[PDB]
Amino acid sequence: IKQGIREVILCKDQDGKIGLRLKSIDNGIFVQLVQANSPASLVGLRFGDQVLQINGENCAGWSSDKAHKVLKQAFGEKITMTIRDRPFERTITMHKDSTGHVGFIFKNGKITSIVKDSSAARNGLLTEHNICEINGQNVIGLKDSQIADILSTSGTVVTITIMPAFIFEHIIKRMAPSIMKSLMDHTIPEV
Ligand SMILES: CN(C)S(=O)(=O)N1CCOCC1
Repeated sequence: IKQGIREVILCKDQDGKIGLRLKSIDNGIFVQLVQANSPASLVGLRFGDQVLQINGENCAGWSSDKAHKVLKQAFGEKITMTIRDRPFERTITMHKDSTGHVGFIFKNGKITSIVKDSSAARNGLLTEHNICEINGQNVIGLKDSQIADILSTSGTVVTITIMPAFIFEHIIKRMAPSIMKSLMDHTIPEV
């Protein structure tokens, strides 16, 4: 999680889409969805990113509706955004033991127990936290089985990016569970 603000320059695709849904939280605007193969994914926007400015207008106080309207009404040859990097999230680094375990249990992407004497206990992993990313890959809307698969196939170093469940549950409200599964960019980014 970068400790600062960054500018991204965006470009509506042939269909006038950028591949983004935005959400009002605590009078800010946050990324709810980044669509696979979109302008939003190619510039590196991420779930949980805060949008500070669009085209140098401040977002503070906007409804989700107004942010979506502003995006639509933009002469989008070049859209600038000022982004604060996933402010509600933290990254934890853990090491599999020789049985291949980092040492927790999750349900619906939510960590529910930490196993004593584990890398997850040693690194202070918390329960009541949703898994946003593993090893730089967005996992939101994957089945629990597919998240366990990704951990299985990871090298011994496992990076997990987590969010307080209450904040997570507030961000994904009014987004159907199959849009998250179908359309949320789960890919490794392109270079
Ligand atoms: C209970 N399931 C959906 S599971 O067996 O597929 N499971 C494996 C262990 O981590 C959590 C997910």
